[PDB]
Amino acid sequence: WKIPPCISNWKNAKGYTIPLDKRLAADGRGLQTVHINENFAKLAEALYI
Amino acid sequence: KKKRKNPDLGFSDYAAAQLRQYHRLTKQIKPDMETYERLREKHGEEFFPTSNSLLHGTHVPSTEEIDRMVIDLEKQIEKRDKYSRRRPYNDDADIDYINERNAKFNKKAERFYGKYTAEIKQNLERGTAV
Amino acid sequence: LSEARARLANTQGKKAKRKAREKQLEEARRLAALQKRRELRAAGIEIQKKRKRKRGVDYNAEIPFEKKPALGFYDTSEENYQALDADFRKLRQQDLDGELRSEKEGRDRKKDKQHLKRK
Amino acid sequence: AKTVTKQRVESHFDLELRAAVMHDILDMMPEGIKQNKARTILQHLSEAWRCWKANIPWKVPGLPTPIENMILRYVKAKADWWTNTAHYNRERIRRGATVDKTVCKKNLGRL
Amino acid sequence: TSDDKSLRVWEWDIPVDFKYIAEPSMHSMPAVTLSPNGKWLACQSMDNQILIFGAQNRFRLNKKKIFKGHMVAGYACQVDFSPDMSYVISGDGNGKLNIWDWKTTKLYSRFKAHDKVCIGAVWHPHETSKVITCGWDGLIKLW
Amino acid sequence: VKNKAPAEVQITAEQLLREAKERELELLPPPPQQKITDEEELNDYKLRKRKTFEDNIRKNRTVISNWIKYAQWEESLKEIQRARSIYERALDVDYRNITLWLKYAEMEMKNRQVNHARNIWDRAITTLPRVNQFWYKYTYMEEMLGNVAGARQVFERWMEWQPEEQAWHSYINFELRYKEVDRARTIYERFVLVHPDVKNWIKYARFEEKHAYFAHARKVYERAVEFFGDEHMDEHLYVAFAKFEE
RNA sequence: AUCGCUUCUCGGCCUUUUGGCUAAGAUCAAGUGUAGUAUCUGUUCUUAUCAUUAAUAUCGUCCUCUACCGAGGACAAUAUUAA
RNA sequence: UCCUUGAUGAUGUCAUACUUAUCCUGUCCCU
Ligand SMILES: [Mg+2]
Repeated sequence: WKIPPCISNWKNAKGYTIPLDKRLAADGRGLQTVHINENFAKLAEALYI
Repeated sequence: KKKRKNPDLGFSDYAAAQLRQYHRLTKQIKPDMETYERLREKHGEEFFPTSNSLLHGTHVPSTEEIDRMVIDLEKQIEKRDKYSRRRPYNDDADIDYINERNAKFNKKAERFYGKYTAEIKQNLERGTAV
Repeated sequence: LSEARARLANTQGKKAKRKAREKQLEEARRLAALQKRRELRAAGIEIQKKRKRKRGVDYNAEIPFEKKPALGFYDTSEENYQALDADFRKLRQQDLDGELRSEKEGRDRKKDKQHLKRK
Repeated sequence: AKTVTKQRVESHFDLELRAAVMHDILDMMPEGIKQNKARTILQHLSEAWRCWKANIPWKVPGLPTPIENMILRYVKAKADWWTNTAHYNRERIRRGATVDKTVCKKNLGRL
Repeated sequence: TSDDKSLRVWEWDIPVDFKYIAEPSMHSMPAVTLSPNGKWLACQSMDNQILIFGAQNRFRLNKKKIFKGHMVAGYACQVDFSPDMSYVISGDGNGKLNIWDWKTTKLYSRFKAHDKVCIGAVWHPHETSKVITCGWDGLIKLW
Repeated sequence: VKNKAPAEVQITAEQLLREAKERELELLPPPPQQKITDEEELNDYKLRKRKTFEDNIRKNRTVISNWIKYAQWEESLKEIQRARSIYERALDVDYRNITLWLKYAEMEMKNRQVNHARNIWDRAITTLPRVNQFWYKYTYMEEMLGNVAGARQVFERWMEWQPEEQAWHSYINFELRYKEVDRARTIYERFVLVHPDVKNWIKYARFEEKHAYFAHARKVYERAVEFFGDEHMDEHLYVAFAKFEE
């Protein structure tokens, strides 16, 4: 039940200096995983043919 | 020859630490039987009281008793004052803080998020690569 | 680079910055008034001063919002405490409040720096 | 007892949401937890709402799942509030009804 | 010099003051004395230090010379310099004279003379053999 | 003459951070060593400090540390009636905060006020009776003061509440610390009657072993294996009774 | 093996620490002048603290007593001899 | 019949450079 400290992307009330790995620990935009579909292939191939 | 090992686990409770502290203090104390049996022979039947006996508002401790109490309590206060041992301050680590509170916030951040932000640290040291 | 270091070190707004200077000036004017009052008490001149405020003199005059301790089952009227020894010929403002933490940890990090650098 | 009129509405909503979260985290923690840590969870709620407005996926790497679920709940509540207020104000600015210039700029910025 | 921590320098008999020196840092200047050469000033600031201000047209305090071996929390005092500008003697509340080497900027000697706080200290301008002090205890002493 | 040339040092961000921390543009100097004379100036110091603490109490209102700092400052100057007032005000604010009771009682113990502290412990165990800290420290104060019978009575008041395993063991260890294997046996009888568990009967039987009461231990064993029944028991009871008769 | 002291290492507490809101609340490049102030660079003068002994005897301030005066006590160096 | 601790020319004066109760609103140079 321990709560980690909030490191915000917006607010820095006491003007601290936070290490870059800590500052960019936004995992959701690293696990978002832009995954392509397989129907682009049919389109591209049919257009070249 | 005897042998005993007593380490501690984590915190978990302010009452478990109390109980550990109490067991330490209560093993350390040694009774003097002379005063004990003196008070026993003096008080007689009421030396083994119940909840509602009568003796609640009567006892007057002699100066040596209160001196022993105050000495014990000062030892206890000192042992409590040594609770957070100050870790030594090396200045060879590349500092990462512009302030004194900033350093302790970065330490708490390395406690909590140090297990996760370990690849990005490797990137930052190898030249923002991989 | 100089402006970079000066803007990295800053964490304070305007109002905190003026309050820090105001506290320094309060310390200075308190020492100056203390010098004047100590000279008057030394040579011997009983000039009094005013005070115009509602509260504030209630602190040394008596106990501020006094609660008597709730009493019972044990007589607590005879016993009383022994006051503090003045010793007004060694005593310092620093001596009452005690050493602030940054001084002690500065001495400790200095000792650590010496024992790391010499070894 | 000052009334919540028109210039106090958003501040009072944020004053009451934060108190509701205070009550819920006082009741959610189990029996032997140190009863600090309210301020930190409130900072996380602020951050989850800013990531909601930023359309940034919000995920704190270690965080207890009752706290994470409760923050997601109250962030969804404030999101419904923000969005329904934007719908109402846009219908007012469309129909020609009396609106402040500040709520015109606020409505543009929400939309 | 004034209770408000500033210095006012003036030409003689003219009201306006040409140079005004203040820094938020400096606590006060209850006593100020002028070197026998007419080149340097010495103030016993409340802040527990002695400040040297150039007598020379440029009234700018200089970092090189400073004195902080002695404590006057908040006492008026006299600072004097041994003729030939070899030494500076401060008298303090604690009662101990502080003798500094001007050239070398270091407390060379110290005395616990007086059992009550001591104010003015004068170096005899002609004789190098002695200085004269006074202080609350009501006695004038010669060292 | 300025020369463009590729360097060797190549300044980095952590060097900028190191040089920015060493500027010290928020670190004010400490106040000067100010020797205080006779008690006018001492009272002026006290006026400033009391004003500071009372102002911190005004804004925070709750925040129990503010009260503790102000009371510790009052106890350091041996003005402990002020601190009695401060702790009583703090208990008016929050009576359920247990370290506040602890600091108030340890001030009254520390300053040789046995009788005030004793009143405080009585009020503490009355208002917050399930806090075991209070009972341990009060029965320990009565033992350090030599009031054996007083600690007996406080332990009896504590056993009235049916606390837990460790409270009864601490009372038994108190008794055994002095003498009185018979009275510790009575407390053991009450303890097995108010905490029926296999490990408690095993511990009481181990007690009767270790003080050489093998007939009493066997009677405990025969009263335990009959009390538990037939269908419930795990190994441990019959394991310990087998090891005893072995 | 046990107890105490010291040096070194390490774990735990270390929310003791980021104390609201919105339309990220909004916005986002530059010299014109002086005198005045501050900082840096040279021009000039750094190495040490200074000056008989032994023996004997006894004007100023303060306190007390008696009727400004007298007496007693204490303190402040003085004299002689000899290298 | 006391009493407490050390960090390598300096210090002072003059000259030069950089920011206004205080305001005005933008252009050079070679193939
Ligand atoms: Mg600003």
